Amino acid sequence: RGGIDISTELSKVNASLQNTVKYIKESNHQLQSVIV
Amino acid sequence: DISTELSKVNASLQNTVKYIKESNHQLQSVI
Amino acid sequence: DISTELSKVNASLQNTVKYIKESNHQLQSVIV
Amino acid sequence: SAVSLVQAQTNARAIAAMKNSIQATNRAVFEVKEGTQRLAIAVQAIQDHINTIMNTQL
Amino acid sequence: SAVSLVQAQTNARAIAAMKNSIQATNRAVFEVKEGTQRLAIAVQAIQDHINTIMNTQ
Amino acid sequence: GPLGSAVSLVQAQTNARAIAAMKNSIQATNRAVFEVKEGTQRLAIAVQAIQDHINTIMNTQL
Repeated sequence: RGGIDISTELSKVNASLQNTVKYIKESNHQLQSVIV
Repeated sequence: DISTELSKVNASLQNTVKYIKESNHQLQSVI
Repeated sequence: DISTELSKVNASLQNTVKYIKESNHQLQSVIV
Repeated sequence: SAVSLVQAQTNARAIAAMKNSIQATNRAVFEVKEGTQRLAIAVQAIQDHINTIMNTQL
Repeated sequence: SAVSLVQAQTNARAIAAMKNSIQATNRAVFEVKEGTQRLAIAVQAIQDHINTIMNTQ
Repeated sequence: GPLGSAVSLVQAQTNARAIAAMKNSIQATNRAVFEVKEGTQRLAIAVQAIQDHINTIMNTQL
């Protein structure tokens, strides 16, 4: 069904975005070692 | 509302640009 | 109109990847 | 030494500047993410309507 | 010594390479920003289409 | 006085560490940017499917 697949597509979207936040977190965590 | 959500989308993308400019401003201080 | 707009959307996303690769390429020098 | 000194200080300041830059870049990425997230909400709402009413009302 | 002066030179180059890196990254952020903006415009268009010769037929 | 040399040598070692970390930061940031791209791409694909539906099952249906 189109409804299910679109719902699945939107869940893919949300997972990607959460992954982004994850990497932004890792990026800022690394900058905590930038102390010069 | 859909128009409401879209304006919020616009606001965010506008904030992204503002930050890109901030990033480029700091970066130019290098060298 | 919408197809055209959607095509543009994807051109932009692909360019995003293009610059990401450039960025990582440049990093290939740091620490060697 | 007097040269490596200036150089070291200079690089230190360059690095401090790049940190702020990346901190700004990270904020931008987060904003685009927020924009795509909110757009996702609007998209599902459009999908719902194409059913909610469009389905039954046709 | 002849190692420290070098170290700072090596750091100088790395810093230069990172500047280019961040520049390329910012262009990528803009590209995704533009992508999402264009997508939102497409969505708004779809919303209108539905209201137009649709919600009246 | 021979301390200034020691001072830059240490700053130099600090900067080198700072740099390596920054590299990891930028790489993590690029990954986040790639993720947002994929997410918008997915959304675009979803939007394209909603479009096809509107001009098909909602077009001929009228």
